[PDB]
This record gives sequence, structure tokens and C-alpha cells, in this order.
Amino acid sequence: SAVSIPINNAGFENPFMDVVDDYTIDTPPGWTTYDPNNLVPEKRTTWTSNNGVGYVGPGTQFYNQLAPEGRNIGYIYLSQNPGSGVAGFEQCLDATLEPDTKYTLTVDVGALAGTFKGLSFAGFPGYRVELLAGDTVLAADHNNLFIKEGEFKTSTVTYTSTAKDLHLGQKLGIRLVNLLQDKFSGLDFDNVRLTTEPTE
Amino acid sequence: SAVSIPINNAGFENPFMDVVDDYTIDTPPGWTTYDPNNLVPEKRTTWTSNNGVGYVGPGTQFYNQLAPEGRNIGYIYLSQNPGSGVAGFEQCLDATLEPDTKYTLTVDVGALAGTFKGLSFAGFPGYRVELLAGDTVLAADHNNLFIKEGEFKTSTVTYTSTAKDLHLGQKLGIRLVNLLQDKFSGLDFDNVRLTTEPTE
Ligand SMILES: NC(=[NH2+])NCCC[C@@H]1NC(=O)[C@H]2CCCN2C1=O
Ligand SMILES: NC(=[NH2+])NCCC[C@@H]1NC(=O)[C@H]2CCCN2C1=O
Ligand SMILES: [Ca+2]
Ligand SMILES: [Ca+2]
Repeated sequence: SAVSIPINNAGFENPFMDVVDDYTIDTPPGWTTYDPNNLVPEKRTTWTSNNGVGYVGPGTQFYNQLAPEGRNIGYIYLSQNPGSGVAGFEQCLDATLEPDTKYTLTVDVGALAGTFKGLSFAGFPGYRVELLAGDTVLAADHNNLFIKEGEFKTSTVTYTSTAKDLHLGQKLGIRLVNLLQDKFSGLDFDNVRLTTEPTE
Repeated sequence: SAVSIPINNAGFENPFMDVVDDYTIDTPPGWTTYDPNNLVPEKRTTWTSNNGVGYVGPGTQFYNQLAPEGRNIGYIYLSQNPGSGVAGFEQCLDATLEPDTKYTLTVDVGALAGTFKGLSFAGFPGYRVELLAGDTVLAADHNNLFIKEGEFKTSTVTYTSTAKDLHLGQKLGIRLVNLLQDKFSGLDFDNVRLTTEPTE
């Protein structure tokens, strides 16, 4: 009975990656970089704040599972110290907020395990998954799931509109946010899904 | 196995109210007014932004149930227009963040039903329930439950610490927030509970 709203590059499968544990450092297509505190440079480099896709496939050295979906995850890595701000992915949809409708936003959240060239992947920065109408956060899961090194869990965000919602007709949106509340301050997302169902 | 952390005036039962549907307009004891955008006047009046307790007992004209707990609920009413900011209740606890511990914060959220002297109680401003360590929001439920006129639902907020959490030893805190994202822009809370359990 719930209808899916299509999401562009919903599984971070674009771009295609050939080598397990390789990654990009440029915003994945379908998404924009959400960067209210100007943490992410326009000219991207490894080992500085960035986002992109990572190939989590057979033989990965940094996870205890494959990607939740397909080959790739999407990641946001912030090198600034905890407390410096929040950043992540945003996607504004063509779909608009409808009255007497329940929205269900689901996304898998994970993080690296282990260490790399002296940088520990122990610890987690906190995540927030947001459903938007216009620039309003209708509903969000601020860090309620415990995200273990190298593993993913599914976040569920729900919003129910009324017949007189202030935000009716505004574009729906999704944000996937690195809260930078601790280190290691990289975070992964995959398999974004959004459904709509009329209320009874 | 989960241990309760005591909360002062956890059910907004203080002060005691004699008459059903009567209310106070002063901060309930045990709590402070969270008011980052300076919406709430120090000199309180009815029909302006305020908070207090309300007696939701037999014969109430504005609910479809009694208070979730005891006689009273705690409310936050904001008369400013949607988008003006957020405000609510805060309580900072003596308890501090411990390592390898799961925290479970539960609170009932509700709102008035009907109308009063020309002001409609239709609509809802959005809620957020926050668990803090120091000034950090560890975990929050931003408006995931649909809160029907005159009824309450239970919000659950969870956080799991690590052995190296940045915020270990900082005071735990609770915020109960009116998001002022729509009107009618009054919101109720009751029956605040916080438990701790060691992780396996
Ligand atoms: N292949 C993956 N699953 N993820 C790639 C993560 C890349 C991300 N950005 C970087 O520049 C590297 C530097 C070291 C840690 N990194 C990160 O955490
Ligand atoms: N008795 C209750 N359950 N709630 C009392 C709510 C009081 C709160 N504050 C006020 O000043 C009144 C003005 C009209 C609407 N009010 C509100 O919503
Ligand atoms: Ca994927
Ligand atoms: Ca009570």
C-alpha cells in the first residue's frame, strides 16, 4: 500500500568502482554537499573533509559485511575537530508534501572499522537522517542507533502531514548528516528509500 | 536489568492543581525554560509564550484521555509565528555519561484538542526530545510520532556510549522542545523516564 518515491543515485552506486576499498572524493551525482559551517573544500583532496562513494565488496579490509545494497556506500569524512559543525549529503526531490500522508524515510548507516596508515577508525561522530519540506526538517533520527565499527543498521524516519500542514506543496528533501560529535569522524550511508501512504 | 535515573518533577505533578483544565504559566520546579531564541518573557502572562503545568483530569474539555501519568502534564505554548525558533523545558541531571552504557529516554508527547475563545487547537508545532551530555545532543527524536489532537504517544530516545566517548563524565540532560514549525503551537509532555544498562 505504501508507494515508493524515486530517489536519484539512491544507493551511491554511481560512480562505478573497479577495486574493493577504492573511493571517490567528489560529491556523488544525484546529491549535493550539505555544508552549513563551510567545512568541505571545493577543491577536494584525500585526508581532508570530503564525501564520495566507496566500494564495499568481497575482501574489504574495513567492514564486517558487504555494502547494504549493491557495490558502494556513500561516505562523509570530516577532518575538523568535534564540535566544528555538521555536514553531509542533501537531495531535494520533485515530489511535494501532500496532505493526510505518512512518509517513511529509511537509510542504512555504518562506518569504517580498523585503522589506516596511523589513523584509527575507532569511534563514531554521530548521524542524523532528516526528511525536509522546503527548508523545514519535518522529522529526523538524531543518532538513536548504535553504529558498530564495520557494520550497518537501518534508520527509520517518519512524518505524518495534516490537511492544513503549513508546508503542503513544498518540495520534499533528504539530508544524511555527519554530526562531528566525536572521532573517528567518518560516516557511511546506503540504500535510501522514501515511501508515501494515505492516512486512514 | 535497566536502572532508572531519578528525574526531578518527572511527571509535572508539581505544582498541585485543584480544578480540571486549570494551568500555571511559570516554569515548573525541577525544570528550566530552554529559550535559545528569546521567545518567552521573564514576566509571564496568559495568551503569550509560556510554559507550566495543566491538570488533565476527569471532565477535561480539551483531551480524549487523562494525563499519561498522575494529574498533570507540562506544556510549552509559543505565540510567535512558525519559524521564529524553538523553546521548551531543560533539566540537567547530577548523573554523568558512563562508558559502554545504553541510555533509554522515554516521554509522552501530546497536545490540546478543540478551540478556546476563538483560538483553534487544530494543528501541531512539532516536538523534539533530546538526551544531552554537557551541551551536546547525544540522541534526539525530532518529530517522528504523529501527535493527534487531545491524545498522547510515547517517544523513545536511545544513545549507546563507547569506552572512549568524548563526553564521558559530563552531566546528562533532557530537553523537551516545541519546534514551532506550525500552529496551533502548544505542545504537552508527561512521564519523563531515563534508564541505564551496561552493554553486553
Ligand atoms: N572505501 C570506503 N568505504 N570509504 C572511503 C572513505 C574515504 C574518507 N576520506 C578520506 O580522505 C580518507 C582519508 C583517511 C580516512 N578517509 C575517509 O574516511
Ligand atoms: N490545561 C492545559 N492542559 N494546558 C494549558 C495550556 C496553556 C497555554 N498557555 C496559554 O497562555 C493559553 C492561552 C490560550 C492557549 N494557551 C495554552 O496553550
Ligand atoms: Ca549501495
Ligand atoms: Ca503527570
